[PDB]
Amino acid sequence: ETLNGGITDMLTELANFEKNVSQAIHKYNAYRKAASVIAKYPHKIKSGAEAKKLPGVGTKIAEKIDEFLATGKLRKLEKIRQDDTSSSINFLTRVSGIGPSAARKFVDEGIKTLEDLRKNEDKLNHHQRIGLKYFGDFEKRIPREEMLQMQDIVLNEVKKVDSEYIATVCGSFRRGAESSGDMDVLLTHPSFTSESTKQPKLLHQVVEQLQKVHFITDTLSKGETKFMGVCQLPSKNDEKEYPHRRIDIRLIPKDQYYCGVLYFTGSDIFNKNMRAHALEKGFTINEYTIRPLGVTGVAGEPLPVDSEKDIFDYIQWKYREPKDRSEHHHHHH
DNA sequence: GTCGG
DNA sequence: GCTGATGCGCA
DNA sequence: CCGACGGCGCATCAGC
Ligand SMILES: [Cl-]
Ligand SMILES: [Cl-]
Ligand SMILES: [Cl-]
Ligand SMILES: [Cl-]
Ligand SMILES: [Cl-]
Ligand SMILES: [Cl-]
Ligand SMILES: [Mn+2]
Ligand SMILES: [Mn+2]
Ligand SMILES: [Mn+2]
Ligand SMILES: [Mn+2]
Ligand SMILES: [Mn+2]
Ligand SMILES: [Mn+2]
Ligand code: NA
Ligand code: NA
Ligand code: NA
Ligand code: NA
Ligand code: NA
Ligand code: NA
Ligand code: NA
Ligand code: NA
Ligand code: NA
Repeated sequence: ETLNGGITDMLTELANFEKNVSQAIHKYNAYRKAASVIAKYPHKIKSGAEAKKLPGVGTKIAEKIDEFLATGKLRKLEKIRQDDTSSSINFLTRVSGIGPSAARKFVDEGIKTLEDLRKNEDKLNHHQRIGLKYFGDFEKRIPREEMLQMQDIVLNEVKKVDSEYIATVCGSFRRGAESSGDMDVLLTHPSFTSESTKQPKLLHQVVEQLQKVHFITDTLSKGETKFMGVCQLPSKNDEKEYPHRRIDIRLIPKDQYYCGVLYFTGSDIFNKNMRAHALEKGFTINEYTIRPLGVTGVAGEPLPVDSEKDIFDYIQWKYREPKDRSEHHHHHH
């Protein structure tokens, strides 16, 4: 059904192998870039030559594409798939808090499976233990209807703490997706601007409230502006429990809301491409500001921004609505 | 790994 | 304490 | 051993 589905799944697999096993992050990013441009390509790829025309596809992927098209597989990937060490390493990184270095360490110590990992809980830090505890639940996606209930709860409780907070659910949700990986909330409040923090514990108060009402159930990491943890909807009387979910909360200066909401709306790929296009135009964008780079590549003063579109205009891109910042694929008959 | 020098 | 490096996470 | 590739928050360590 997915047009060029075979190719893009191959490149995604290779990407995960480079990131997770090889610890080669640039090759990860190359394979990701290549799989992104191919999936958005509206034609059937017939040869490596044709793929090579696209930006991000060079000689080695085209070569891989030629092989895949001829044989229906890739020998490199078949060998990786056979390697139990490479497989277990790859698998352990799916646990939140376990990245490529801790996975490799664990596998070399004989920790190869989910069952093994539970038995070695005392090797795990808190982040990892919570990721393990909820590993099955965090695999599941969240239907938009549950996203709306999660929204209702978050916005009710923020308003209880202080009616001047504004919470905005970003991520896939803001891009209109029918299901989401997790819930990403952007928080602002007038006391926190880029120039001053006139109130203390602005993020901590909201988090405390969300735990007090037993929405937030666990914490992975927590600072002054970013919270990362776990939440769960209330189940009704006698109906089964809802799964636990990942929730991110990011407090952003009130005067930089637009760079903020652009960042937290994503997608990640869109952001990396948008920020890459800024660089070639002579700007640098982060979640706070868009700045010009001087002759030496040092950023200068923030430019004024009164809307998301102002950011796109500075870098000569047509505005793209949030729905159009998601990745997309094409189909065949 | 791909691109821009 | 500061800084800066590594590891992990976010979009 | 051509070097850039988006950019940053939190956690933890090392060297000063
Ligand atoms: Cl690399
Ligand atoms: Cl294969
Ligand atoms: Cl894009
Ligand atoms: Cl900044
Ligand atoms: Cl997407
Ligand atoms: Cl890179
Ligand atoms: Mn489809
Ligand atoms: Mn397309
Ligand atoms: Mn998300
Ligand atoms: Mn998230
Ligand atoms: Mn303008
Ligand atoms: Mn994500
Ligand atoms: Na197909
Ligand atoms: Na190319
Ligand atoms: Na992980
Ligand atoms: Na509501
Ligand atoms: Na903490
Ligand atoms: Na659960
Ligand atoms: Na561009
Ligand atoms: Na204005
Ligand atoms: Na990066």
